[PDB]
Amino acid sequence: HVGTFENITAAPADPILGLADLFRADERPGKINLGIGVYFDETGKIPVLTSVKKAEQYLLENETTKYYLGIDGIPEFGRCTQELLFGKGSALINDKRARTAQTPGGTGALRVAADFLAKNTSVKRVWVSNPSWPNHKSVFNSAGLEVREYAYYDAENHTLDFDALINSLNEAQAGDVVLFHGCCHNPTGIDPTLEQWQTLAQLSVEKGWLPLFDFAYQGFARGLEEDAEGLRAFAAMHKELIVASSYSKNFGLYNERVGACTLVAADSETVDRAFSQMKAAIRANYSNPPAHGASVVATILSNDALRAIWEQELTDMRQRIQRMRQLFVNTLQEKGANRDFSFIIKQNGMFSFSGLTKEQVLRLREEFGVYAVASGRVNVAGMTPDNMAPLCEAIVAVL
Amino acid sequence: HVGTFENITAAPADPILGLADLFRADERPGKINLGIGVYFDETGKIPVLTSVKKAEQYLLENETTKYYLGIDGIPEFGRCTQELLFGKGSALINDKRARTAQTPGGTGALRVAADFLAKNTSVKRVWVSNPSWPNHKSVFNSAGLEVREYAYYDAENHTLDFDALINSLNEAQAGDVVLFHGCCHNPTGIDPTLEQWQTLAQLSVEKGWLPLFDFAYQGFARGLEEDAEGLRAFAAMHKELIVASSYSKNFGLYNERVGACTLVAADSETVDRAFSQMKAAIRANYSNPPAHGASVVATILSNDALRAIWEQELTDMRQRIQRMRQLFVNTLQEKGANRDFSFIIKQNGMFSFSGLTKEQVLRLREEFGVYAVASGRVNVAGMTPDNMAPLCEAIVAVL
Ligand SMILES: *Cc1c(COP(=O)(O)O)cnc(C)c1O
Ligand SMILES: *Cc1c(COP(=O)(O)O)cnc(C)c1O
Repeated sequence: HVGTFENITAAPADPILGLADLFRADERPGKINLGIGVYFDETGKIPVLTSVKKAEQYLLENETTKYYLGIDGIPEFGRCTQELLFGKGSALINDKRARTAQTPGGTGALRVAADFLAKNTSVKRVWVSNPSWPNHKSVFNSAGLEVREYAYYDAENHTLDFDALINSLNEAQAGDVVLFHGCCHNPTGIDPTLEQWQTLAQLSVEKGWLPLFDFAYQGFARGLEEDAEGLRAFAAMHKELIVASSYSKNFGLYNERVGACTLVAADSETVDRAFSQMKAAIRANYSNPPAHGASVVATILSNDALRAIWEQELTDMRQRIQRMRQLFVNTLQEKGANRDFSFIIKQNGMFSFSGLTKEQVLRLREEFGVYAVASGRVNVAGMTPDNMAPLCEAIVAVL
Repeated sequence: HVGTFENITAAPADPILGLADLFRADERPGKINLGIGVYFDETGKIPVLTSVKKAEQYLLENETTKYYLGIDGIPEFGRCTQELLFGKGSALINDKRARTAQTPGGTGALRVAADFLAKNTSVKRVWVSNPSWPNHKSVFNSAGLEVREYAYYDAENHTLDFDALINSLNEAQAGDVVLFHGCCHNPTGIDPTLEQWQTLAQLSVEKGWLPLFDFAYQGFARGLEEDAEGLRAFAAMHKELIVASSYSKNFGLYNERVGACTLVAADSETVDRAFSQMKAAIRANYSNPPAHGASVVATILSNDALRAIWEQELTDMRQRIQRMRQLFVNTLQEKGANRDFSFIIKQNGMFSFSGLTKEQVLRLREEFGVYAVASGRVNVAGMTPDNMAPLCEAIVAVL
């Protein structure tokens, strides 16, 4: 009998995680990693936060069981997540209109929402920005949903093309899902202004879209509360919305897989009915979520002293990135770039669209050992005072 | 516009996890939990193994980063898993015919296999024992696979109905998946003998089935090596197979979600091609797996001292369950049961199929505070010297 696996064709590499694999294999001592979106400190390490180490020490000495969590995970994790998203006294919370499931990462939260929608509703289509995180298409396609692209980035002026965005989204019908990044747009670093958010919120209700927010970077743009303003403007207006959030980056907890999928409906009875189906989709996927990372997050947010430490550590990460954006721009001019790179200062979060071509990015890797994503997305949080000079000399050499 | 969530139908409660919720809500003193398949110790607690605490201490002191694992997880975890399943000197390992992905629990391994098969092969149908773990059907159905049932249990003789099993698999075609429990069948506790496994292995290769093994209880029947004899009979004869394994129960690591999906193909080049697509299916689901639980397992399995502790702790658990089996039978007799429950002593693992009707299980819950799954499955590992007599009086009362 001819084997079931004989005719399988190999998958292409992941544009982000395959780049990381090349980086590990590169033998050259001076290689620079500006690929995957993780935070590096000044010394070029990816450290464990001090708030996290303290919480893990508490867990080690006080955990008495590894008994299964419920399908939706740790209750306090869910409540603390809703408060971070919608605010201490939100009406969504007091009206019991939101339910949260702890998930394995923000990716897990996106797939759970996708599965939930495809199996329980009439949704067929998800609208994603052009460009976006590459894995968005793969998540939604694997759940059986069609993916459509709306306009976003103006590459000539390095800005949000708000007119193009609104014209492209006039083709999105009622009952379609539209995906927004909450803040720190991946890959462009360009977010809407509050006014623009408010314009989209009203347009969204008028046209009957189902908004889905991907919130992987809360706290890296301006602050925990400030970064949620766009989401809260939507939440004041809509009867239904979905939030897939991640704690991978703002807690430095990447490999423990800590995220949430939050469901909002018109009233408490509807959201409970809908959440029963979300729990079924989870049970048929990974059954119930991993405890260690979520327990760390809930321990930190629940304890005023740890939370104080964590917010300061997050502030330090946000400010180190802003210092590198400035240093990057200044050093490019010193190293002989005659192009204006000022737009990089106006971008938020870890990433900037460098403007480099695929051929230039390929040269940076092969000839200079500098690793960026083929779209020209560069991880500013991968820049340090020590690698800035070689990094900028390499960029000027390929311009 | 009308709400997207309004036409949603509520999902029923999970037959196992809903029971556990009912048990938590019950305020009657003396209630007894014989539902979900976790190990309880002699005091009715669900403890953390000593080997696990020691391993977690080492991780706390020595971890310097939470940087993302690769899509397929910790490499040493995969190699140690293959040795456990196939034996230290297996030809499968020497010929590099197997690849292992670390997954979030045994459920996550099953789902990853289902998504991989549905998208990359012409597999359309999965055959599962009747009865089986109720979540099997949900997992494969979530990928759009048809699930059929084969005969398994002789409810009259409390034995494997091997003749009916053979006859009911007559219509399973070449390229169909046939699912086998590796040991400690859930829910019946009845496993094939070695000769029966050898007969099934021959039949499987003649009919061209793709075998898929669900190994959630390795070490709870007779021992770690003995419990894998049936898998290893299949492995000696098949070019291709899939193994979904769990460390939830044999490490008491339930809520850390530690499992593995192992792919076996004819040769190294084929399994690597196939495994590239299994990685693509993981990336579109939860991206990469949770580190803490698998790090514990890998640390214990890699260190001779910790491993000898763990193997003794697993022996202790296995032996406690076997003593409860014998105590359960003796105490039913002392409390006046006329039905013969001797078959309980012949069954393996945590569960016995008691033979109680749905009506009798409901009476036990409502009238006596005794919680079993509605199929009559009772968790013997939830019985203690302290709750044995009240439990047995309750059962006798409903017979
Ligand atoms: C990192 C990221 C994710 C995935 O988060 P994980 O917690 O690693 O699964 C999802 N969306 C965006 C935009 C991201 O940047
Ligand atoms: C417990 C169990 C599973 C699920 O294992 P997890 O690691 O908890 O996801 C799968 N199959 C069987 C037969 C089980 O008993």
